[PDB]
Amino acid sequence: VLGVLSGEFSKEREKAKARGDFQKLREKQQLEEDLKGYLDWITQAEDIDWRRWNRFCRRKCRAAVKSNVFYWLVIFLVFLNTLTIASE
Amino acid sequence: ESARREVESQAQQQLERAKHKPVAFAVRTNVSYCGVLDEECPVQGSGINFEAKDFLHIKEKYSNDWWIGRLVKEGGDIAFIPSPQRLESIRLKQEQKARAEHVPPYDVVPSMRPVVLVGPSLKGYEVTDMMQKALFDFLKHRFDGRISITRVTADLSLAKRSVLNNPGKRTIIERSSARSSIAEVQSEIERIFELAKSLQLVVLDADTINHPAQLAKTSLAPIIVFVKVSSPKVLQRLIRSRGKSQMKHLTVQMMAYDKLVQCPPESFDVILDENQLEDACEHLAEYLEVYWRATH
Amino acid sequence: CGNYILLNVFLAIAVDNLADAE
Amino acid sequence: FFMMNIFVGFVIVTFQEQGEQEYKNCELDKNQRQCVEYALKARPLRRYI
Amino acid sequence: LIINLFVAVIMDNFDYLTRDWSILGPHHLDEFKRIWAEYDPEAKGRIKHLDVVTLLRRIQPPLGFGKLCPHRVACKRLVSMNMPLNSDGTVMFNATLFALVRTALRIKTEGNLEQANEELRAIIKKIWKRTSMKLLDQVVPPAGD
Ligand SMILES: COCC(CCO[C@H]1CC[C@@]2(C)C(=CC[C@H]3[C@@H]4C[C@@H]5O[C@]6(CC[C@@H](C)CO6)[C@@H](C)[C@@H]5[C@@]4(C)CC[C@@H]32)C1)COC
Repeated sequence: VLGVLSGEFSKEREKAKARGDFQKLREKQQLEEDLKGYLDWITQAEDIDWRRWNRFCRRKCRAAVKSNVFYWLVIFLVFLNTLTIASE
Repeated sequence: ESARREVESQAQQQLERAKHKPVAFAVRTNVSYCGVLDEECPVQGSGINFEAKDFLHIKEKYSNDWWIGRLVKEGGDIAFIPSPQRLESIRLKQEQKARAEHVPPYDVVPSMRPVVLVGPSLKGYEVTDMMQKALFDFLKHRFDGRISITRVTADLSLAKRSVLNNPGKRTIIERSSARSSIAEVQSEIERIFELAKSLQLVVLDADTINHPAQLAKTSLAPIIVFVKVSSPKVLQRLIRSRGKSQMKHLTVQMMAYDKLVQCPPESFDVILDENQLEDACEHLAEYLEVYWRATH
Repeated sequence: CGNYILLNVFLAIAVDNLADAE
Repeated sequence: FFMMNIFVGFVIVTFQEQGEQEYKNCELDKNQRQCVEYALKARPLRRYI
Repeated sequence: LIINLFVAVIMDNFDYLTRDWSILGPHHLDEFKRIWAEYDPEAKGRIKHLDVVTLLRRIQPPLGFGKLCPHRVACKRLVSMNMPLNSDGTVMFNATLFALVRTALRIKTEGNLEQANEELRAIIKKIWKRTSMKLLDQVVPPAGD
């Protein structure tokens, strides 16, 4: 087992840190995070300014869902429903 | 030698009588000199060292040979400062000790530096317009009461050359694809100066400025706020997701972004490269409050 | 030659553990 | 898998138990430091015949 | 507990088995040091320069510059490592090992007081604690100090 360990370690680090595919995956996930953040920024920018009432309600709908109390209530309801369906 | 003590006492009395008086002029100096050890001032030890690219507030005139100034830094204290004629005498002494520009330290600048936002792409396009609109709304709403917003339509990049009635370049000013008849530029400059004279922090929405280097030789010397996207790929995806109309203008936006990237960091004053809107907003607000306290 | 391969599969699991260590 | 993942967690735990004992190098190099500290203590012998 | 003992033994052997044993592992250098202790049957202590060329010509294939004995880079290995001439070309085993380290390391010829002196004086404090057994500071000055 120790010999197989050494054989695997001889390649898990060498020739792997060179191309840095782990760094590539980290860059991909960082890019996804930055994209979602900037898209949220753009949505905020377009929302900050028939249709006027709809735009006004858009701000309140976007703000309400982000509240932690709403998230706690939703997760509690989901857990209760899952227990109910698992009450069998 | 009681005359020196008498004049020192008189100067100290005048200072203490006018320590709290308003500011006469705003000064932006690009020359380095140490005045702390200068005993030539009437009140020895009360000199202020003015260095390159420093901002000062001139309060009043002691005489033609000495004036009164304060530093715009936080908790600044008013003291003596060489007068314009005294600055001329000091530079004469400096060139006497050693062996052109003749730029006075008291360069005519607004009361405090205006704030202008640049990046991450060409202004007037959808992405940059929304990104700067969000920040403008945040700045207006949070710091309402002592913050002013100013919009300028005409170009402001011409303030030193082609504005001196230079025969070579003042000819091509009407057919440069811009509303530039010099007179409106001067009117807007005077408008900026008079708005600054109110001693209320102001910002400029320069629809023409898209690069720091085109607003450097000007006498405004504004505050540059840089907001940038981490990756060009992210910017491209944002442009594609924004709509089907900016596809024709994607290349110019990318060109502007990559040109702005190459700008040295020292040219910019602050950097806002935080993905979250709140983080960048607070980062800008802290600097704004620090600057506001510095002049107050 | 079977079990070693399974152990190599376990080594692959170790590689999976490597995939779980990366 | 998951127990193995728990074991993988144990792996990380072992990586915390023994793999975090690398401390600070505090020498000129990382491998050449080992060579220097290994080749400076070596002493010649005689091997009498 | 057997898993713990396995982890202990593999960590103990990590600096032995999972090392650079591919080509130029430090344990290969240790084996060549043992060879040096064995490859010189004369064991005269002060091996002449005309005697090292006869037998010590083959120093080390991996660590050595090449198969151009006595020195592949004659200029570098006889100037940067000064030609040992303590007694008709006397060569010290410790001095030769230090020369091989210099081949592995990177310090220039005489005039390297900065890096070489830092290495040879930080011995006392922070590189290789040798406050005692100062005999090296009596055999290196012929070569390095
Ligand atoms: C200087 O080198 C160390 C350094 C720091 C990181 O340490 C790593 C070293 C190897 C080590 C300890 C690590 C992760 C998986 C570990 C393996 C999981 C497997 O679990 C077992 C246990 C028995 C079986 C039940 C399943 O297989 C072992 C065969 C296998 C194992 C214990 C062998 C050793 C491995 C961490 C850099 O290394 C990347």
